[PDB]
Amino acid sequence: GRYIGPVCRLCRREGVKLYLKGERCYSPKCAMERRPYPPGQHGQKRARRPSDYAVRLREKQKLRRIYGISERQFRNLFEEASKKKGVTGSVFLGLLESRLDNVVYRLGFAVSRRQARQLVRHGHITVNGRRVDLPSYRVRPGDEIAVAEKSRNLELIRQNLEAMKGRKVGPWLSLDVEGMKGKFLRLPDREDLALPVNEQLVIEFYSR
Amino acid sequence: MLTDPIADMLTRIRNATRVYKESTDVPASRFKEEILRILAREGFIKGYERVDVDGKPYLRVYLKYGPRRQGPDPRPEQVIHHIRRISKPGRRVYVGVKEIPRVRRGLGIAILSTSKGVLTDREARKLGVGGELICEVW
Amino acid sequence: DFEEKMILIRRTARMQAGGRRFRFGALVVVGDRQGRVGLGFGKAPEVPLAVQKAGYYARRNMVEVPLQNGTIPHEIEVEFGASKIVLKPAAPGTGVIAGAVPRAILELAGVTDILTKELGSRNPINIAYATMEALRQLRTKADVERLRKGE
Amino acid sequence: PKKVLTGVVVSDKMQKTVTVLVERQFPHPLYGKVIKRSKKYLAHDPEEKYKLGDVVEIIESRPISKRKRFRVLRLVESGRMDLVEKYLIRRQNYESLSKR
Amino acid sequence: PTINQLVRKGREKVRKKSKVPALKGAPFRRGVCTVVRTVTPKKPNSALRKVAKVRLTSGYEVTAYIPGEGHNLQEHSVVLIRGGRVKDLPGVRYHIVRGVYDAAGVKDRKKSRSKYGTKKPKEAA
RNA sequence: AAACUCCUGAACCCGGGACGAAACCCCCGAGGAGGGGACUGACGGUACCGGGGUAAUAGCGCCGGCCAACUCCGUGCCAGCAGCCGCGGUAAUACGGAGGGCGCGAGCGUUACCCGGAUUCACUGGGCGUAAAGGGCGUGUAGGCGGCCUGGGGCGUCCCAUGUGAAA
RNA sequence: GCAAACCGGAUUAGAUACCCGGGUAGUCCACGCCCUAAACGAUGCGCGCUAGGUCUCUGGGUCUCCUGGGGGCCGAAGCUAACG
Repeated sequence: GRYIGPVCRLCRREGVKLYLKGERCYSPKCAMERRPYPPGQHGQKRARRPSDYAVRLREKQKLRRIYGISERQFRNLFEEASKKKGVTGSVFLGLLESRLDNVVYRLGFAVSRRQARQLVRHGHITVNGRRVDLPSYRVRPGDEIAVAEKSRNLELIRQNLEAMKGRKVGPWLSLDVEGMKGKFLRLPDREDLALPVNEQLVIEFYSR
Repeated sequence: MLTDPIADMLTRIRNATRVYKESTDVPASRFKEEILRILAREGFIKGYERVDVDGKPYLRVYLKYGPRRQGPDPRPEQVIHHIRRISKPGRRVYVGVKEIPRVRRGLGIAILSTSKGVLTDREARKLGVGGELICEVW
Repeated sequence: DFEEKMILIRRTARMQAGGRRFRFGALVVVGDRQGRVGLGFGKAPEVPLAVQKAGYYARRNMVEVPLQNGTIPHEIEVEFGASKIVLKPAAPGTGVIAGAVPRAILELAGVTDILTKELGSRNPINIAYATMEALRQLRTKADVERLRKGE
Repeated sequence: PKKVLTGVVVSDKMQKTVTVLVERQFPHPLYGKVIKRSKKYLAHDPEEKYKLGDVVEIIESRPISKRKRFRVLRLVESGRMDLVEKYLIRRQNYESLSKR
Repeated sequence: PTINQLVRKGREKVRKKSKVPALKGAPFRRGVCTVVRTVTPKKPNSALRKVAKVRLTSGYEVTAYIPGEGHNLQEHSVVLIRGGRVKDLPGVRYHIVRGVYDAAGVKDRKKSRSKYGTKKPKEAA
């Protein structure tokens, strides 16, 4: 479940570093800079070539990695996105970020993924008034990811706050460090709040 | 015998448009009048007539030849990309509303035979009427 | 300055009272990523020779397509020999989807979304040729007009 | 709504009863082409005031005899026996193929 | 076939013969056993492979092998007919559970314990 | 990765705790409306609210080609692998194991069964000159397809209006 | 005349076969049954349209030609995986 353990050891697996374990995975190493290439005795030989299906697959897996989830719910909601009569892939991308774990991550209140999920699980977060636990929670345009009253009185949360005050929100999710909160709006995309991937590749391998 | 003379007609479309001959010689009927009527009307064929050969009422159709293309051989681009005989003496296919084909998903063109004579795909589409399906071209 | 991209190779061989001498071939396509595409059938003794030379024969056997809205116009089918390929335009939310080589050349073309199936004989070569000519038969409303307006 | 159909009267060979042979239309589900097949409804003629050839209209009713349903309304036309001709020709050709 | 010849006939579907005449869906059927034999995969091999004569809980002999080296049975075992031809024994087919009332993989395998028996090797000490 | 550190609070107990239950009935007007008194909880002190709260199960399959993952002794046409081509006839990435690695995760594999594929029973969608396949040729029976115009019926047809097409 | 099958002969390691001397079924005539066949175009019947350069059976028109159907050479367009 969510891998857990030698996490950003798998950051050299992609060959690419990520905001994954937070602190020790951005600044001078995602376990990177020290050594960036696929783990194991076999890492820096003289690689070959991944077939189209394989590389596109790779891309899909990378997607499930940065979001840190079993491809279960993932894939299911993907075809759910194909159900929505709009351009399947992109619509899917917006409705892909929309999950509150890494949403609250890039919203600020979390350093790492593991963190965000752990916190929301413990009833540490309340969107639009109701305190829950479900991190796999999509949110509609106009909500209010407020934080718990004891979670404002906690410490590393404040650490996450102040180690942020100077970052432009994803132009919709306003940060209320006034009493620890986040105001939710609209629907961005792969052009608004992008990331270094090609979506329709993933899409193209996906359904064959 | 030609119980399917229409088939013979579009047949000579393939023939004459392949061999590239100014205009082809053929027989006549009211249906085929309506046919080349729409055929020329939707800017496809060039002509048709009501002349006589050997004292018999023969129809003759001109063809539409676009710009003279080159390449490893001339072969002027032919407006007759291809035709097709639909309501074969066996498949008396009937059609009306969204029963309308597309042909090239948008463009293309077809023709039909209803109680309202010989119509076309987009035309009978607006019409909100239908009858029987007979031929197609692009 | 284009995008030099390959497809596959061929190991051609035959025997004699001097051994069983081979011969080699390269299947390459030059593609400016988005626009003009070109197939290159290179036949030669040595391998990298055939590679670069099939690249340049791709630089010679050229074509392009009406890259109409990240896809193609009408919807068509083309057979060479006994092998045939199938085609219909698709808006975004579908993507470039076909067999290996088809999608390959379609990326040498810059396609974004297109329905394309394959039927009949399933041999790489004939398939590729069918591709090229099918490319040469993609129109527009404009090309529609020259023919459907009269001369 | 009691359904009726235009049928061709055959077999006067019965007492107060004639048997109508009819042929109905339908294309084909998934192939096309129309079709025309045998169905012989039972024609109820009170005093054999109808007979062979004379095509009439037939009318669905209540069971009047052993399987004999349907009845008869207005006559259509005489001078016939041509359809009948085709019919019994087909009959003999039925009884022209054997496994003996 | 020409429209008419089509209309009359209707091209016979498919009808499958299936690759497991074990009958009444028997990818698990009794196996009572006897004999042993050997034979060879076509030409270049040589081994052993039992012959499990079964009788199912319905009927008949067949040739049932197992996974691999290292048997265990004496008779009976309830060997569950499985189903897969390999490059020999004109049929091969219908392998054995290995676990049930006999067999249970063998004693030395570090992989396919998902049918080669051995619960968890578990170093323990 | 671990180890080491700072961390929250699973599980676990303590205080509380449901909804589902307002009828029916009774009193009132008439036993008609409306209002008002009221039995009524198995589920189960359970979903859940509060407190204290502790770092606390990871396993399966593949690693020759179809497929993404290969380095090392052993095995010597012997022991095994086996969906299809095949691997061992002592330098085996295909058999054993070891390491690392790849797919997945309360899931992982193996087998039985229908179909897309498979346009391989070919309606969109087939073939019979040599790859399956044209009758031994004549022949005409039922059957089907019917050359050019005028009108007539308007069964098949087409659109339009309506009943149904239940619920899920 | 002929020839299975049949006999010896010759040949050969062997000669139930080629090469040899014979000799019947039968080959033929009658009617009848076979109802087979590489019944060969390895290619159903019907109508049409798309180059002709050239020999040829017949039919006609007073004719180097035109023409109505056949016997072939070539190969335009097109079809076959290729030969065709």
